[PDB]
Amino acid sequence: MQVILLDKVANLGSLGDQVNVKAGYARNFLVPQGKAVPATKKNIEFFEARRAELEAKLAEVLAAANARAEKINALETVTIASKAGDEGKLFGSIGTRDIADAVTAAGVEVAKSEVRLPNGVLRTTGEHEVSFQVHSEVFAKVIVNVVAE
Amino acid sequence: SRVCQVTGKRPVTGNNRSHALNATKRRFLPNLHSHRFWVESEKRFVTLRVSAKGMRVIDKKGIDTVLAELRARGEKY
Amino acid sequence: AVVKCKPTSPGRRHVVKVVNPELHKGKPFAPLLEKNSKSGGRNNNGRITTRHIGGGHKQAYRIVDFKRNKDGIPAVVERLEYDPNRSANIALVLYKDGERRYILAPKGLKAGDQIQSGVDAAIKPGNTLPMRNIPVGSTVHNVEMKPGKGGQLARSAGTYVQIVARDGAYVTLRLRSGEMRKVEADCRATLGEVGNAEHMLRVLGKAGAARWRGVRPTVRGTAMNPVDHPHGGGEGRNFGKHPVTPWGVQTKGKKTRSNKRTDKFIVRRRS
Amino acid sequence: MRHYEIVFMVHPDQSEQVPGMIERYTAAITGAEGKIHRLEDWGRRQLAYPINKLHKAHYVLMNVEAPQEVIDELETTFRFNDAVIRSMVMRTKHAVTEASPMVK
RNA sequence: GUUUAUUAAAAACACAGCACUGUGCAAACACGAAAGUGGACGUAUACGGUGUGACGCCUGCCCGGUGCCGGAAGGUUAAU
Ligand SMILES: [Mg+2]
Ligand SMILES: [Mg+2]
Ligand SMILES: [Mg+2]
Ligand SMILES: [Mg+2]
Ligand SMILES: [Mg+2]
Ligand SMILES: [Mg+2]
Ligand SMILES: [Mg+2]
Ligand SMILES: [Mg+2]
Ligand SMILES: [Mg+2]
Ligand SMILES: [Mg+2]
Ligand SMILES: [Mg+2]
Ligand SMILES: [Mg+2]
Ligand SMILES: [Mg+2]
Ligand SMILES: [Mg+2]
Repeated sequence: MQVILLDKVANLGSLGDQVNVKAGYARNFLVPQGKAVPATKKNIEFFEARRAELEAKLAEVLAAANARAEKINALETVTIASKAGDEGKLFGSIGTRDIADAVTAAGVEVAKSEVRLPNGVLRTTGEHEVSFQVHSEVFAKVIVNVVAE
Repeated sequence: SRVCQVTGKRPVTGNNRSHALNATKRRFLPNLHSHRFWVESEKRFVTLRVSAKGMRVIDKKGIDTVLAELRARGEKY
Repeated sequence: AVVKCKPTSPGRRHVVKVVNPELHKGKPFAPLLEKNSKSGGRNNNGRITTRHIGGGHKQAYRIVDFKRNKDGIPAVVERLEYDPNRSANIALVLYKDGERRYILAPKGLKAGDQIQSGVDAAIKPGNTLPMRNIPVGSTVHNVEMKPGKGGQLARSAGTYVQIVARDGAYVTLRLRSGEMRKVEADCRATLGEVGNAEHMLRVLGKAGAARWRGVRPTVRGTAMNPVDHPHGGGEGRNFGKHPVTPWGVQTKGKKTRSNKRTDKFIVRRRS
Repeated sequence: MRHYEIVFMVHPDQSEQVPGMIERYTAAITGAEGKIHRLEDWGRRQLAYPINKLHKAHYVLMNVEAPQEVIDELETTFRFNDAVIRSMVMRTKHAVTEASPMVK
């Protein structure tokens, strides 16, 4: 599957590469998420001669909005009140929408699929580290505090 | 029914010719699979009931081509 | 309280009733009934699929709340009732906002006890709480298999399922058959054994008692003819062949578990 | 009523939140017109042998003169509080108010 | 109780009961080229199959053959 790329991907190369990947990896993951184009010679004309620097522009208007959701989101005073019991003992778990309701309200309007959790349930009341993956290149170090009721 | 919508593959019949050449009628069923295909020209998925040969055709002609062939053929999708 | 009846007539000689005076001797709560048509063991093709099912008494399906959704609203139990649909007794409960529902009855549930579902419940028999909140080792019943789906494990007369472990997102359940199954800990599960425990003590006594239950007579296979059953035939009582179902498959010991989707959940098979 | 001696063993990682628990057990004892005589936190104390795969715990002693309903109610707390490891509701004849030998 | 309508109404079948066994539920199983349906709006004290046939005292030895069940190293072995 000779396929052209529209962003840098993990173990095959960067933008403007014509990599032979397996058919399942091209059809199911890369192409629907806009990360590839099935490399017709009419598409090499559409990309490699014409849009070598124009599709390289579009990858750089996205990184400006990628570094901006890091610099203003350094506050780390995230207060979420949940019902609980005593010395831990959580009633209702904190998911990824729950973290994406306060940082949505205090920060950037971000979707729920951008929260990275090592726990995922977040039962024990208190502070917990919450990494972000708003895009697959730029990360953040934010800690969310769980508050009882 | 077991019809690939891309290639029109259809269950033909044959025989189970054994070692003593006895013939019992069997059916060669196609390798159909329901599959969703990302249509960038509509920004959605289309669920085609397509054989595994027919997915090779979509990866060669492009998905935006075969969906025009099915309109000109007269089958919904 | 089992009652060995007295031999006034042959057929009452061996009847053992199970007389529970606590059950409500009236009509059931009519907004929680619906039509429950019989089938005879006959599918949409009309053929008998499951044998030995027919007749019996007409029954009305009591809509029992297995999913048990009313979180944090404390319920009181109005009365226990008989259910012809199942082997356990059922408890008409009454919530604070006026909604009446049926539940399966736990063992220590009597007319007037309180219950409550949710996360903030009290750990005591009758309450429904997710199995990441029930302690390890307790005996629960009416256990779900998927979160919010509905109780499916330990739903019979006197059964119970223990919670032998809890490791992350799964809990390990010692099922009533002895099988160790991993179920998600977000699956809700009512505390305590399910009530009617002495249901297995009953003895029907006479041939038409099983006919009242929709259990038609079961002809054994060696009495049939060689066209009917694989066991049939012989000039006398001859059975010179291995015990097979009427469709030919072995019976005494051949394992017929063909599900490979759910073998990752089964920790240990039964003995 | 019936003089008692309740000593329990909190997990040592929960030692920072043990005085949170004290303010509710003693509240439930005095909430039933019940005396308290002594209440002596023994701190992180080394176990003689590892229970529950660890070697330390945070002991609490508490003498209590309560009715037996709010003590049986308290025994169910140590059962389903997962922070406390062991408990020992032990009965005594008289209200002992002199402090422990293992405070010194 | 039932049974060969029309040469057999029995000691035959059934039966309550007993046991082995399968089946964790989208169950096993069955009817279906499939969807689906019965099982069952039931959840192992549940369901299917097989044997025996209330009750009472009981059910002794044999795993060599044939079955089924478990073992997984070796040996042999298919397409590929
Ligand atoms: Mg021929
Ligand atoms: Mg049957
Ligand atoms: Mg029987
Ligand atoms: Mg029989
Ligand atoms: Mg015969
Ligand atoms: Mg035959
Ligand atoms: Mg003979
Ligand atoms: Mg013989
Ligand atoms: Mg005749
Ligand atoms: Mg006659
Ligand atoms: Mg017999
Ligand atoms: Mg043998
Ligand atoms: Mg042997
Ligand atoms: Mg073997």
